[PDB]
Amino acid sequence: WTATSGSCKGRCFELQEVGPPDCRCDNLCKSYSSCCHDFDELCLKTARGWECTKDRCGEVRNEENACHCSEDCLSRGDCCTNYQVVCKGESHWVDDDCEEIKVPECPAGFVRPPLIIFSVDGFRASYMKKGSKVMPNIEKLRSCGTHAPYMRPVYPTKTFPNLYTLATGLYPESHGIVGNSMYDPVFDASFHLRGREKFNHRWWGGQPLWITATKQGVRAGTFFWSVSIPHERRILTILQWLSLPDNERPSVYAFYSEQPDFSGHKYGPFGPEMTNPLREIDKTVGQLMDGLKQLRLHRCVNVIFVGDHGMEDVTCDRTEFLSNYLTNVDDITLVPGTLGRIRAKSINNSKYDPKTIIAALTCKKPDQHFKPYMKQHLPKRLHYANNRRIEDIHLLVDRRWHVARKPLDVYKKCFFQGDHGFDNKVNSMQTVFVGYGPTFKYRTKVPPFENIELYNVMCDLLGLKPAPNNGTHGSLNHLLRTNTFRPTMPDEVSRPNYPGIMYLQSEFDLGCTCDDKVNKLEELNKRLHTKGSTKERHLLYGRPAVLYRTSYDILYHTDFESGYSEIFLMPLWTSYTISKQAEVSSIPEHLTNCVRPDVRVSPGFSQNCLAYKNDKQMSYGFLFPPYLSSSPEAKYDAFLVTNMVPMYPAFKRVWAYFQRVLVKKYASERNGVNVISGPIFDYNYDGLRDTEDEIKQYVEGSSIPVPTHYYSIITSCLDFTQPADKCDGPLSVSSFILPHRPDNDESCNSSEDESKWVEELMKMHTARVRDIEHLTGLDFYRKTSRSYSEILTLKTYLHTYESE
Ligand SMILES: *[C@@H]1O[C@H](CO)[C@@H](O[C@@H]2O[C@H](CO)[C@@H](O[C@@H]3O[C@H](CO[C@H]4O[C@H](CO)[C@@H](O)[C@H](O[C@H]5O[C@H](CO)[C@@H](O)[C@H](O)[C@@H]5O[C@H]5O[C@H](CO)[C@@H](O)[C@H](O)[C@@H]5O)[C@@H]4O)[C@@H](O)[C@H](O[C@H]4O[C@H](CO)[C@@H](O)[C@H](O)[C@@H]4O[C@H]4O[C@H](CO)[C@@H](O)[C@H](O)[C@@H]4O)[C@@H]3O)[C@H](O)[C@H]2NC(C)=O)[C@H](O)[C@H]1NC(C)=O
Ligand SMILES: O=C(c1cnc(N[C@@H]2Cc3ccc(Cl)cc3C2)nc1)N1CCC12COC2
Ligand SMILES: [Ca+2]
Ligand SMILES: [Ca+2]
Ligand SMILES: [Cl-]
Ligand SMILES: [K+]
Ligand code: NA
Ligand SMILES: [Zn+2]
Repeated sequence: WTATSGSCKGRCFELQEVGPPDCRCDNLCKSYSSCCHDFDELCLKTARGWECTKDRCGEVRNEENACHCSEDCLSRGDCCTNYQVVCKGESHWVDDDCEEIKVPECPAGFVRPPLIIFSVDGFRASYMKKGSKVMPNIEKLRSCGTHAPYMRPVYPTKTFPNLYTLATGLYPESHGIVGNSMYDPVFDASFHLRGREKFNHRWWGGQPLWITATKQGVRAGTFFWSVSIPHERRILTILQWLSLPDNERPSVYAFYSEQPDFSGHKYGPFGPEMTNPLREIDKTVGQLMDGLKQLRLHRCVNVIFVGDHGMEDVTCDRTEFLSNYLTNVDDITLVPGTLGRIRAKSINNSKYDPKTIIAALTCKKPDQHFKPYMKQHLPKRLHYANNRRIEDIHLLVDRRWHVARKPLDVYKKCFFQGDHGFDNKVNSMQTVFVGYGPTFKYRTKVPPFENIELYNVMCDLLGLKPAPNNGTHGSLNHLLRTNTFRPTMPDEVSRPNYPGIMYLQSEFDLGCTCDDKVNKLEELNKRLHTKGSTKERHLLYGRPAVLYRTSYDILYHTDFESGYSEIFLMPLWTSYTISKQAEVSSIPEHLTNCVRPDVRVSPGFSQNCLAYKNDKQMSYGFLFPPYLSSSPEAKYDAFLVTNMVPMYPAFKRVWAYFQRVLVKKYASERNGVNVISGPIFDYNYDGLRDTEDEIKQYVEGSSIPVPTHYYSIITSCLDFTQPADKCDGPLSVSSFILPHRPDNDESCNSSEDESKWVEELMKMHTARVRDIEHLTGLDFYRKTSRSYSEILTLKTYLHTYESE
């Protein structure tokens, strides 16, 4: 119940929302059908449009008008945005030369530069170049300010997940807005684009920027705008709030535009009809900048121009139907479109079986345009699993396609030509970032970055301490002239042991065998290798720090160094450098099944071969590859029981190709590489390192835990004329987190030679170093000659394998 008989007089676009049944006058009241009776008359004035004209200059103030051209308008803060241009001979902001903003130039009584976020729905990254001729205001922001070529959204690349990620710095799985449509089984309630339930606060987790600001004494404008409020009025409202007295004026504001998304869905991303929406958005930016200029705020405010996601060509005819794969199609509920989520229609149906659904959807048609996954098997870079609102069964849909349950769903709902929602590495889903203002750099291009990072930066721009989030604070310091955040490296929690030779061969009863029963020059030489004489070649960036309490040993060898966990009975990490000149060799016949006890490590803290023999499903591989040994004598080190890890035979096909072929290929292409490899255990799919008591699978009959994933971090010199091991400058990295699966069902062409499918798998499971850090509790690149913020940027880099 709204008692809509109250009034909005003196209350138009009030910042504090009032409680029912009192009627509302805020920028969202329309959306709740809760505005006072006189809201439209008083607060949504339209009379005479949005622009001054020569004939209105110096007019008598008529309070009916949308905006004002009277002499008093500037001090009242309600001039049309083009007032000084039409009536005082000033230039539009866009026509002025760019001039560096070295310091904020603010009116008296401003405590900090305000921040205005100008958010545009569906603004694909390539619009900045492709629409540059029709967007002169945006192009001035872009060229004069700080810009990225693109900004990566989160998955799913839908509106609400991305807007809320912008607000919180959180992955969708953590903030809880995991799609534009959702069912929460704990609440037994649904969230939809239309309707009321989405306004309930229990959907929205973490702490959005407006709440962070308010809690720390920084006033905020309301970020959400009812659809019917025209853009011109949103801009005039922001400019009016900026004219409030010091103790009432917000420091942070957001504008939102439903364009170009709205048109993009109708016409496709580059439909000829798209030119006008882009023009109109530019015009709106121009109104804001002219408005700020009139108020003497154009060299005071920091402006961010940002999108939520891009837009792809998608038509009705590119729909896959689940009714073409499943006989039982009426026993499931599908969330459809550019992703798929499946659950049982009825929780009372005991016959429903996700395994049988997954198998009926796996590699069934030759050009099949979706791939099913249990959510825990999705690429870890998506961070899309740890929420009860994410259904166990997920369909990753190819770009340009839709999935639906039955054909009747698609013609009883062609209309549309654009959509979005796909994997966040897809080029067409990328969006924009420009920062302009005293706190941003001048005429500076920055590399692409993820939208999860922006919350920290917005907090930096406002002098706020961010709530805990998934950004890496400091990784965007290179965007900023000042207000940088200067983090310290986390402290190492566990120091390593450095064991020497402590065990005789006959103390080991591991069931292992090796044909290895085979000189003072080379006896001293190998002792020095065991004490760490080559460690500077193979450990280029320092040893990784262990950020949790555990017991581990550093093990040195000729060709590799490892941090060996006494708790998990395997390395946490193995580090080695392969030069451009390195040779690949085979595993000699006499060593095929060789596993050797490590006399530095107790039998009790070692794996054993008999467990692998007994376990009919599980085999083993090596972290440092025997294929890349520096010499026949050094190769023996690769067969130590301390370099062994559990591997399903299906995974060994992947791993062996990586080790035998791809490492050398990368060393050839990049002028040497340093590789750090290791296991990951994430049985609860939260993206974080499991403790021992979370492990769900062991090698049969043993205490040897089975990894859920294997990582590798492959680092070289960004200047590829310098070898990886003698690099003076910035680094280059690529990483992966491969799922450790007992089949290759994920790869539809896996019956073919590994040269036709392994690399494609590895690209799909590309990762950030930071993702590996979360998953392992390790901190990498501790000892470089580079600035810590630069290393933070490096750790957030994702190699996407998309063309330009
Ligand atoms: C991305 O960044 C984020 C933010 O930093 C990281 O997420 C954090 O991860 C922490 C570790 O998992 C997690 O810490 C737990 O918090 C529990 C208290 O949580 C409430 O309060 C906070 C603070 O205000 C609030 O933010 C939380 O919000 C979550 O839940 C509400 C629903 O209630 C949602 O609206 C909201 O969206 C958010 O959901 C997300 O997180 C929860 C988990 O908290 C998930 O379940 C959801 O799916 C979704 O992802 C909460 O309202 C606290 O109780 C936990 O403490 C237990 O564990 C410790 C281990 O040390 C143990 O010692 C304690 O005894 C305790 O265990 C007891 O409870 C267990 C569970 O019932 C029980 O099994 C035991 O037997 C024990 O009795 C824990 O500290 C933190 O909450 C989240 N924060 C957020 C915002 O998500 C995230 O990890 C980053 N991701 C990556 C990949 O790096
Ligand atoms: O209703 C809105 C809408 C959306 N977003 C906003 N505002 C944005 C929120 C937000 C979050 C973070 C940042 Cl940094 C900026 C902004 C501005 N306003 C309205 N949409 C979206 C689809 C519908 C529902 O009906 C149409
Ligand atoms: Ca959107
Ligand atoms: Ca975990
Ligand atoms: Cl969705
Ligand atoms: K076996
Ligand atoms: Na296969
Ligand atoms: Zn859309």
